[PDB]
Amino acid sequence: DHIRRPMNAFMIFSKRHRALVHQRHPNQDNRTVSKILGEWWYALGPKEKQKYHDLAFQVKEAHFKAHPDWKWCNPYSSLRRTLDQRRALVMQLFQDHGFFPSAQATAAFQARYADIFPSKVCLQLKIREVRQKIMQAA
DNA sequence: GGTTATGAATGAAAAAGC
DNA sequence: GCTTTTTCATTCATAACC
Ligand SMILES: [Ca+2]
Repeated sequence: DHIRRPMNAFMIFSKRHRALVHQRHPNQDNRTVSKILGEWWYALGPKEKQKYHDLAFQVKEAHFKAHPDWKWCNPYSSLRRTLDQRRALVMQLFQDHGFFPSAQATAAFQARYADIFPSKVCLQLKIREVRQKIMQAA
C-alpha cells in the first residue's frame, strides 16, 4: 500500500460514470466501456468538463498537503518521417472506423501496416496520442 | 523542443492451475 | 467449472528519454 498517484479529471469522470455506461451497454466488456467513457468525456461541454478539472485540482492540492515529500516517479533522419507516417495512417483509421475503432478493425489495421507498427503497444499509443491531440483542438 | 513511457480506477476477459 | 492472478481499454499529467 504505497502512496498512490492522484486522479486526473478523467479518472474522476470514469469513477462516476463507469457503472452507468455498463448499465446502458451490458453486452460490452469493461475495456469497451473505457472506450465509451472517453467518447463521453470528449462530448462534454466546457461547462461540465471544467467541473471535473476543478475537482481534480482539489485532489492534487489535498494530495500534496497530505504527502508533502512525495515525488512523481516512474535511422535518425527517417525517424521524423516515420512518426509523421504513423500519425497519417492512424488518421485514416479514424476516418474509416471511427475514433474508437473495434479491436478487430484495430488488429486488422496493424497487420495491414505491420512494417510501420512493429508491435501492438506502438499502435495503441499512436491511437491514443493522435486521438487526444485532435480532441484538444476542438 | 519533441517523443516515449508510466500510473493513476475500474472490471470483464484472459491466463494459470487446479 | 472454480478461484486467483494478470491483461488492458480509456485521458491526463509528466518525468524520463531522444
Ligand atoms: Ca485451462
